[PDB]
Amino acid sequence: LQLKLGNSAIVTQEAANYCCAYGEWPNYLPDHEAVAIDKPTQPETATDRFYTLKSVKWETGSTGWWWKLPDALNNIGMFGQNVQHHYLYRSGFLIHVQCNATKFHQGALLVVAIPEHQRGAHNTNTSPGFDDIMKGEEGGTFNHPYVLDDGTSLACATIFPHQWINLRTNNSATIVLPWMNAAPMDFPLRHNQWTLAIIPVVPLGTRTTSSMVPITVSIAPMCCEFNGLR
Amino acid sequence: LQLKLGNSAIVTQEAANYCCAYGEWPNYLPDHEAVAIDKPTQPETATDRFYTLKSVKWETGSTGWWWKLPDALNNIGMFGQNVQHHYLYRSGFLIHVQCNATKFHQGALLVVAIPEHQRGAHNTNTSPGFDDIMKGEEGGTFNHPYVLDDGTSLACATIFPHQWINLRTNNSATIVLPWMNAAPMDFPLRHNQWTLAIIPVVPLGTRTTSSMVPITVSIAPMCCEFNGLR
Amino acid sequence: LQLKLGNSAIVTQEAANYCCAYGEWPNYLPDHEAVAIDKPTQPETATDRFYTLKSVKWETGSTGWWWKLPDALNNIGMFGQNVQHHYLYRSGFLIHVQCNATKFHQGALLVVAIPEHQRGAHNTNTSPGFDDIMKGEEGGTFNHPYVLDDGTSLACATIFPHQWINLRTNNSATIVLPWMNAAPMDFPLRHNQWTLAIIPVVPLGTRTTSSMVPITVSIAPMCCEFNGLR
Amino acid sequence: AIQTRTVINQHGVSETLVENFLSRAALVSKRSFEYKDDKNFFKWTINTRSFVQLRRKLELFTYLRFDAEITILTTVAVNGLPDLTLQAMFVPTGALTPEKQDSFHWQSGSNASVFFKISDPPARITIPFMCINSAYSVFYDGFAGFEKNGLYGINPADTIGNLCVRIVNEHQPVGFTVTVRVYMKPKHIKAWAPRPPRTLPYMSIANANYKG
Amino acid sequence: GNISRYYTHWSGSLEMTFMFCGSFMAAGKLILCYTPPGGSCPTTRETAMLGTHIVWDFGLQSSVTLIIPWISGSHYRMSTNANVGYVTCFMQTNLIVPSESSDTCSLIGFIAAKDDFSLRLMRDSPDIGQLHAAEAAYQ
Repeated sequence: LQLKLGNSAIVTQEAANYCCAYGEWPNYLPDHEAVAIDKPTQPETATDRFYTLKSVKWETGSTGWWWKLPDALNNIGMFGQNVQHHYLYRSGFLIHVQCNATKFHQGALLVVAIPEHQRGAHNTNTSPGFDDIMKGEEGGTFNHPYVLDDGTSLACATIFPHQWINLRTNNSATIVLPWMNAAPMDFPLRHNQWTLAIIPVVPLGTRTTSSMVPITVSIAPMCCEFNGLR
Repeated sequence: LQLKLGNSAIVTQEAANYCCAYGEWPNYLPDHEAVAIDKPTQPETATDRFYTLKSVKWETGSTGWWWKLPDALNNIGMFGQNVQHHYLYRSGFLIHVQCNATKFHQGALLVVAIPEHQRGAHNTNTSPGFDDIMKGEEGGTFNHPYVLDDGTSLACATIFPHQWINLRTNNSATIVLPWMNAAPMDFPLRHNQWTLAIIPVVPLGTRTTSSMVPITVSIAPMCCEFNGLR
Repeated sequence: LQLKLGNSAIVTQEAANYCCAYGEWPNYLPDHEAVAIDKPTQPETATDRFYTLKSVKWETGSTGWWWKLPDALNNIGMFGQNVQHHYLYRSGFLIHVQCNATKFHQGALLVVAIPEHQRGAHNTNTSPGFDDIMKGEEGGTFNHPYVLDDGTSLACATIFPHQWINLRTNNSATIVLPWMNAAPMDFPLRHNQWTLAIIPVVPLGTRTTSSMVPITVSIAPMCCEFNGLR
Repeated sequence: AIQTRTVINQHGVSETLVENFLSRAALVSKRSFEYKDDKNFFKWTINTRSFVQLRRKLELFTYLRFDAEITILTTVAVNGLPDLTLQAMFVPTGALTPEKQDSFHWQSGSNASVFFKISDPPARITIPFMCINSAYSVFYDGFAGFEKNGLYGINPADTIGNLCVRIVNEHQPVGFTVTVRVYMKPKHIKAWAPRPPRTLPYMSIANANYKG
Repeated sequence: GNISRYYTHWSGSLEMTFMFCGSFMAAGKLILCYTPPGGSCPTTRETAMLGTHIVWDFGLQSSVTLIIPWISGSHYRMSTNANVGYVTCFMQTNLIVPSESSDTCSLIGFIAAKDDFSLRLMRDSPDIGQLHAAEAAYQ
């Protein structure tokens, strides 16, 4: 089955079921909530396509990875060009995470999408700065994945929209994120609504001490609006 | 009356009647002529707006001005950005020429749109080069307007789509150009379908020896298509 | 699923789809084309059975194999006994090619049936002789599989009736050949209508330097006629 | 080199019809012969393999059924020009080919002779589909015989015949050179089982040997 | 390619097919790109993903196909078509094979024309030019 969206397509054979975050499908801004900036413009295709990131190397000592949305896409393609020219935006997300493993690899990943993952720093009183948060396409690495780098727990992180990748049963995960904000539009260069976190709960393993699995993240903006500009 | 098209608007009070070139209104490429590159994409607004050029100074010794289409627009705005990223295009043009004169100025202008104005050079056998033709937004000046710089006559240049600006009667001129080619698409960086020429048949005059009139050219691409790209 | 034909049976579990050569199923000679030798006799079973050849060893340096029909069967069984006693014949063919590989072997085979594969020799003006063509059950080996040993190309050899064996997806191939001649009967000891060629486009591979796959060819004459004799 | 492009407006499949792909009058033979009364007359076994470009077009197929439209275009040159009668005689398989200019086989009551002058339009005849089978074998995976190099690739049912051309006139005090150009146009063409094109140069006329 | 060199002007869509020919447990991802005529061929995997592309996981799907929309070049004497488009492949991931499969895995490509493909103005093909036993058909 192919995830076809735009001139991008994720051409696979096995992908069982998506996760629809909080049961909500991404729709455009309805015509009673748009009292604001008049008729937020919709490219309808030009942003709404998969942006397949650089793959990360999962190994035995991997603590996990995170990308902040839309910070992971603010300098990529026609999404990232509209972020630099527009002031407001509204978008959901289709996220496809995929692993390339054999039947002799093992390990489990919690693929979790966190709404407004305000991070904490470790062993200090200073807040995280701009460079500690806004990592872009490269993303970040969990320093302490057990507390989710925010003082909470990873055990309870399944309260968020999540998917499991257990390499016995599946290697892919699909989360469909709606718009998640207290405002209908927001400001893409300085606030993130979602953090996609991929954390290995069970570490990777085969015998020959240098087991390694590619993890590929494909993010598609869904129903992506922006302010007028004309 | 306002010429409103896009986020551009030419806000005047007097504009009598357009010239529709060869009686043809610019339409999109019909669904029997598009056997070619599949479904040529249409921004529908992003190019279709007035691009108001730098005004030229009409004086007593002015021989005339010319702009080649779409060469006059190939580096301007979303038209000129689509010219650099696309390979094919098809567009008509709305051209509005306007003069700023008082009732004490005099002079007549032939505003003529020439299809495929292949130019000649004067007193040589070498063809005009690239820099002698592709002037861009600045345009060119007629060296010999009486022969239209091509060996023909200016007297018979009313065989082309044209408008008169006689400063007694009018100061504006509107020509609506259709697509003018033997092919349905063409190549905007290396061939021009139209040359807008503005030639003073009767020179400018008032008493104090330094009579000067602004001439403003506003070009809007009409029904502007481009190849797919997706 | 079993390929049961006569007292021969190819008893497998996986065989997806045959190739029907030029869309034509082998039928007997119709009663308007048989103006010739009166009522060509039909054993109806005695030849129409699978003749399973000696398996060939596919390895990393294999260039390919070929069998000419009916030369591969002219000394085998009741087909080959009827070839020595009869003067004319007409037959189609069911060809089943099968590989014995594991899921750790790799490689692709083009299994192609060529009508009237007139061979050329390499770097000489003399034609191929009798012993260079009529190899019998043993068959031959491609000297230059890239040109199909006839000056043509292997890349375009899919213009012929063909099947792919990609060891990921399948290990078997079935081509059903009709009668392929400009005459309704022909002469089995001195002309060949079909050449079954099995050519490894992607060579064989596993790690331990001596990777080897059995390839088994089973040829069944279909609708095999012969002249009267009474 | 300079690089260009044009918007191409095409529609239709009619020019790639195998009748249109193959029916053109191609030069299939050209010989000189001197004349002073197979030397001193034109004899050509009618094949399609003399020139490599018609050969590569027809070897895009396994079987061909066509009539041949033979046009004979004779020019003369002295060693003005006299007006000479020529006899072109199609000698089928089973008839006997001349070996001399004045042989009795030129008096053939059964071979198709055409008598024509230089000053005329070029002589044109249609040789029919002559094969014993339903199509000509462009390729033949077999032998013509089994007794001590009955050659490979040769089909006994592919022989069109010979095109024998002489000068009906007798000896003259002037000596001249006769160039016979033979043009064949295949007609009413049916084709079967298309093949890969040949990628390597031909080495011989009689086979498909390759040098690489 | 060969049949179109008998004609001068060609026109239509094409049909690429790529078949992965590794082992059953070989896994990985490729980015198969399409660059339209005029556009520049991508040199990085990230520029590749910004165009029309296919993220093809060949771990389970051995064959992928892609419509090529409308190339249509010609022949000029007054000069070639040259750049009319590209199909480009980048490694999204590494090749992941088990320790009994081969390290090296191969791709093969196929091209066909579609039903909108057309050819015009038949010429002579430049491919084979011009030998032995020639004058045997005369003696």
